[PDB]
Amino acid sequence: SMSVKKPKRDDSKDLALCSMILTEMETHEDAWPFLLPVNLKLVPGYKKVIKKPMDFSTIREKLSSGQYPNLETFALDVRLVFDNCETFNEDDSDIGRAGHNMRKYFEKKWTDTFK
Repeated sequence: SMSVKKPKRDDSKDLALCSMILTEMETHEDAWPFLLPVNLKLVPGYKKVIKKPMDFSTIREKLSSGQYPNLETFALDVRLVFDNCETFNEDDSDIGRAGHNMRKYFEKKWTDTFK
């Protein structure tokens, strides 16, 4: 509360470490459904159904331009990518399985880096 603060957790490396995690996700062989925004002109249903589209290129641009206020807002956008994928794709599709694999991969890097 006012003039009463918990000790300062060092966040000075967070930007660099989120960038490293994002590089690792970008270079994973199963990243291909997630590298670019879904083409809203060419994929029926996507625009209406997926209220907040997100992809790795869009996170990379946000990261590079100071649009994440903290590491939690970064993780929210990453998870959004996989949440959208599960909303639109059957679990037993190539894209559906890619999304499960990538979410697993991300959550381990996240825990190992920050928890």
